Amino acid sequence: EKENIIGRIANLLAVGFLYSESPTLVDRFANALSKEAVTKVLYDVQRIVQMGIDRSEIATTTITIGKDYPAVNVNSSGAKYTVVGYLPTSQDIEDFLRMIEEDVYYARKAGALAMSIANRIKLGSKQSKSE
Amino acid sequence: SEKENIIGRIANLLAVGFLYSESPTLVDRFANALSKEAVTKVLYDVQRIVQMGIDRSEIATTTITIGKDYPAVNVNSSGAKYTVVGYLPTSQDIEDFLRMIEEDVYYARKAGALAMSIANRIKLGSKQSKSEQ
Amino acid sequence: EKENIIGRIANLLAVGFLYSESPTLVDRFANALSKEAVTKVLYDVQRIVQMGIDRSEIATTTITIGKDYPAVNVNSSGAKYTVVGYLPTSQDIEDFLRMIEEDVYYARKAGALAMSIANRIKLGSKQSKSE
Amino acid sequence: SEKENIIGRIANLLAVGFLYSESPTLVDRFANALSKEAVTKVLYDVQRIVQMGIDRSEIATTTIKDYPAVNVNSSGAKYTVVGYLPTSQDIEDFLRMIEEDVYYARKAGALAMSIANRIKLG
Amino acid sequence: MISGSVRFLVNLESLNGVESIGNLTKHRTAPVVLKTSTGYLVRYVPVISGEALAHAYQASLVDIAKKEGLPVGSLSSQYEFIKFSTDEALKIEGIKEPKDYNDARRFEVEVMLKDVIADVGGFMYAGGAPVRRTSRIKLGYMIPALRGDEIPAQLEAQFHVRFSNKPVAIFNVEVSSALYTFSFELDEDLIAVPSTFGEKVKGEEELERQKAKRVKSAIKALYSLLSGNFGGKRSRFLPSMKLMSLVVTKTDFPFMPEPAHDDDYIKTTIMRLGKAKGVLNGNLAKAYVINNEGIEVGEGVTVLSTVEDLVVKLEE
Amino acid sequence: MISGSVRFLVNLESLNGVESIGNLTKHRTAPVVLKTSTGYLVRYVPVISGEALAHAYQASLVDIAKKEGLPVGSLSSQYEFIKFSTDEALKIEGIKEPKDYNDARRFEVEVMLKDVIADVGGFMYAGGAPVRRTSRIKLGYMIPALRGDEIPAQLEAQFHVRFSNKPVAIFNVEVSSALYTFSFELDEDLIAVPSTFGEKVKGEEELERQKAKRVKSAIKALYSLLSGNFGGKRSRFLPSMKLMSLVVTKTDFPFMPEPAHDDDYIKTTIMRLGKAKGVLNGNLAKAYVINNEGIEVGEGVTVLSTVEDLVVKLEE
Amino acid sequence: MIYSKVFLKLHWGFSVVKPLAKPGFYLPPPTTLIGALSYGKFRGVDNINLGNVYGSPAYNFRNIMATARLESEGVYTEDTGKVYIPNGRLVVVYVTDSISKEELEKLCWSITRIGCKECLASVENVEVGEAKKVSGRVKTRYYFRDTVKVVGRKEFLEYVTFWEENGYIWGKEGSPVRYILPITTYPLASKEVEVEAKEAYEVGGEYVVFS
DNA sequence: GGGGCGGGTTTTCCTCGA
Repeated sequence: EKENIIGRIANLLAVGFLYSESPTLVDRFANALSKEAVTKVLYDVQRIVQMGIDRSEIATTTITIGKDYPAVNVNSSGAKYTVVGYLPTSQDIEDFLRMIEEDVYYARKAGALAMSIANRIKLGSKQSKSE
Repeated sequence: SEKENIIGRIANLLAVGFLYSESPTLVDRFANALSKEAVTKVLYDVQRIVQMGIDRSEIATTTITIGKDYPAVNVNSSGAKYTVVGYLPTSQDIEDFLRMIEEDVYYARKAGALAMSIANRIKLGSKQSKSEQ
Repeated sequence: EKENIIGRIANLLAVGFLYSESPTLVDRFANALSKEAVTKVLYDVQRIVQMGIDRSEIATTTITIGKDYPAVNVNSSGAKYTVVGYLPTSQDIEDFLRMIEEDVYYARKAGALAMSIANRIKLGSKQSKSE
Repeated sequence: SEKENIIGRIANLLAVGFLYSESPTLVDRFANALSKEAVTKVLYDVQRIVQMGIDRSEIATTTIKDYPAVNVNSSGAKYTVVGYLPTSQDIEDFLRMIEEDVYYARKAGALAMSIANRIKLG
Repeated sequence: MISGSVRFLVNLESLNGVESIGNLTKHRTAPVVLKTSTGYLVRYVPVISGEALAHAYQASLVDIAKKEGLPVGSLSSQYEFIKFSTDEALKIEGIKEPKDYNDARRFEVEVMLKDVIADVGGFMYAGGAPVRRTSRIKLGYMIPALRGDEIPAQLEAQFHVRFSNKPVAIFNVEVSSALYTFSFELDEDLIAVPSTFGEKVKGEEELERQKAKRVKSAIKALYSLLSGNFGGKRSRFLPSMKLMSLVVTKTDFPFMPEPAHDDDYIKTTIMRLGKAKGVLNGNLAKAYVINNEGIEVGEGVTVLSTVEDLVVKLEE
Repeated sequence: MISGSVRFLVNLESLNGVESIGNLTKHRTAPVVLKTSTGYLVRYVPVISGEALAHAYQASLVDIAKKEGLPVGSLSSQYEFIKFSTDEALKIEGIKEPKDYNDARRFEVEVMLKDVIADVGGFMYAGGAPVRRTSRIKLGYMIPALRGDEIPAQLEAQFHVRFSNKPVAIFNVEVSSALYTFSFELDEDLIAVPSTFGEKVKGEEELERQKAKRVKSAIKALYSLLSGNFGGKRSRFLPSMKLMSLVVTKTDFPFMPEPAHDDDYIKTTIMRLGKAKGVLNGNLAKAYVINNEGIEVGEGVTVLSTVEDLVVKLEE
Repeated sequence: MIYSKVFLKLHWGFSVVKPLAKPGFYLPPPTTLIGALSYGKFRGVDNINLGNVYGSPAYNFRNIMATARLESEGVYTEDTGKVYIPNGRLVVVYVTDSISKEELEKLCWSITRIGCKECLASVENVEVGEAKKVSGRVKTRYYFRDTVKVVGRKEFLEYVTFWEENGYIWGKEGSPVRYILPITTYPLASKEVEVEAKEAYEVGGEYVVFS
């Protein structure tokens, strides 16, 4: 369940990064040495995602990868991205903050996963444009 | 085995990062790692170097005929051209590799040894072709 | 092709021994009873060779022995040595490790060849200094 | 019969190490060995002593027909052991002989002590 | 009868020495041949002889018997088990030598009444009319198990020095650590029974009365062997023993368990006990097993926890 | 008898040394056989010899005897325990060598009325009439606990330099850290009692008079071993020691507590003590336990706090 | 003529010292094999009146034919000669007609040691049957007498001296009889030898040669 | 719009005695 929480936080960070086109929040999250820095990023990334939701540029969907998987569609600057997985719940944020209060290592783990998701999606999108 | 394929793809990532940066420092850190922290830090830093090479169009995926087409990565560094044969790791390969490291840090040494072998063979071949020309 | 791989591994061990002036890695290789010991030596010897390459004290060359043969020049402590042959490729290391996973005997064979190369070169270098 | 040549070259190494260190302890350990572990440990330790003598230029190969020899300088004494030192292949083939029969370590130890005694007497 | 197979684990031990060479004390080793894919390998493995165990058992029996008032010989009260062998030994105790063959039994009984150790341990008298008595306890050599493709035993030399203020002081001792296994046999039914044909001689009623006490003492003496009170060099090289597996069989007919050289030696001995009882028309057959290494046991066996319970059940 | 098992935790330790190679001082290492879920394995682990413990115990006994007025030998007054092995020691002390076997007892008494160390720790004289006396205190090698699959021990080398204004001074020292365990045995019922068989000899009355004081001193001498005053290189490598678990058993019959290798070795040894007292027809069996790690102990067991209380209780 | 086979598992080995330095034998003599069989019936008694002198409780089974052979590898070492073959297997063949099948089978399960006390040996399995007599050329592994001829290559033959049953009595030395052993000296093992002979009993393919 | 460049260490000692 700890890995599932970390994976859902990583999906939130990856969606926020792909939508904003800025690594700054993921950099802040992966370099955090206090609960203050982690919590500030968790707010700021959700505030970016909230704007994308209100603009209908961020939406939940299902995608067939032959069973349907939960996904998040992100439209940014005319690029379309799809992140596979769920976004964190309020309980996931609270349980993740409790994990951070024990060990800030979990912020680095979530940041490393988020950057991996974003890099793979950006590479695939650039390859399809070149073809 | 799927574990060997993951290790081989991590070794390709480390070799691409080494050839592009011209620095062994990340491979040295990876092969000497005694904790998951050191391994994960190198996996980020090498991918960050590869990301810059991708954005500059100095790192690109390609196919090469060695008579079937094999996946490869072209690397341009300091006017030298290198070609690493194989795939780069997926996000799932990084995650499964980190789980292997959480069980046994030996797999970081195995990937580092393979990465240095790939880089050494490519550097030797590139120096020989320059001496002949 | 197995003998060619073993010969290229023996050349790597001989170059590492002549450059480091230490038999310790060849001793470890020839006494190996596990893939762990063999793989550790293959890394450590290549790490020594990498330092010699960066210092330009180890270089590939050709030598006429009337056709040109591939060779490796080694400069150590003001002594000059020349090992005749190629260094192993990444594929040779991988195929050699597969041979070791079947039978650790091949590490003893490569170690015996490496020590023979190094001994012949050291004897010739001492004779020329005495003359 | 190269087996006798290998044993003779190992005995020369042990005799050089004994004359340079002025200690019989490694030859005693070699001649009393009951396992490959004890033999291999002595083969390392004697070569490590010889390596120090080489680095100090107190152990050198020479010729003395001309025969191959090893000059040893220890505590102002000069000794000359006639013969070759073992190759890496001789050590490996000798270790294979020891894995079959530890008797060959006793044979090499007896020869090494005979070489050292004859040189010390002279 | 009683039969037993026991597995031991000993670390940093030197109990049975051998002839000293120079300034070195050496351990007792034996050669074994091990099978490999390449071929065969000859390896020297430490062992412990079967005489030290007998000496320890006899000493423990003497100590137990002297507490209960059973007769003990003069030279056997001192820990010197020469026994009634030659004329000089008989002179101290005060026993007349046998006259001829026909009187031999009588002599035995007299000896059998003047020393318990000569009864259970057995004795031999050389002379014109020799008399014999086979030991009631049989012990074997202690050799570590040759299981799998690896021998779990080592042997190293340790260097020791004595300090003096006026140097003018050096010795070496061999130490080992192995996984030992040994088996033994005892026949409590033949205790206090003469072993020579003839006519009954006056004095056998005392032996009949003392049979129960002698049997109880002989059974009790096994506790010392099963607890690890054997060997020498215990003042400065006291070992560290431990019990792993133990099988003890009590029957009314000859039988022995399998050697403890394999990982599964209790199931085999239980099946063989059943098969042998089937053919030899036995009546009593009981097996007690103590297991600590978690190997397969089987069905139809009482499981104990310590060695004291085993001795209690054997005595009962 | 008094039998004890003790567990210690030591960090940054070097008390025992062996032969040196080059500029490196090595720590004693021994092979151990350990059981894991995959079978049995052989490892090399640092150890400490028991001779250092014996020397520390004998030195403390010398100090206590000198303080309490008990006689101490001339050579043993200085911390050199050659005892009476060679003829030079006999000449220095001034004791005539034994003439024949019948005189041996007399010689033993003469040795026994001059030095308490010879009485307690035993001695040997080799010659025409050899004389032997086994030590009354038995110790063993100090081995870390072989618990689980990972050995809680580590060894490394450290670098040191000597300063000089005119370079023309570099050495290495081995340092270990482990959780050691060891056991000891001491039979106080044979202190101040001659061991060689023979007739009565004048001078035994003094031994009978001094028996109580000798026993008290021998019991007191264990405080140094139980506290941690042993080993060398204490001037610059003083170790950090901390007691973790201690079991002491006082019995009138032979007994051996379980080694401190498993986490549950107090309940087992208490149950074994009870059953052994039941089966061996004993009359005294007491146990004392000191626990500081919160492991299972049992019921009806006296619990102490320090070691001085244990020493006082043993003396009383 | 009935025959019986027994399979024994040895604990550490056997030790029999030569009569008249205490060198030992390589394989047990037939006297020890007969005594081991007789132990099953004469247990507990050490001296029986043969009629003229007390010599042994074994002077009655003297006419039972017995042979034995190894099935593993061992080493002969003097340190009192001993033959170390731990965990090895021994195959013993008894051929006789004095008693019926039942008695021989019952006595076959009652073997406890071969040689001295320490040489314990468990019993794994037995077989009982009727044997047939032949005289043609056969191949055998069991040791036989010296007078038997040989057709194959003399490469794995050794000579030993054994004694008859006359030595069962104390204070008297048995007659000397030569015997040929098809054994390799180092390491210890058994090899097949082809012999013609005159009398050979087939006890299951492994022909046993007696004369 | 996803930075650039110059630096990746130099001596000195490698055990003494029973």
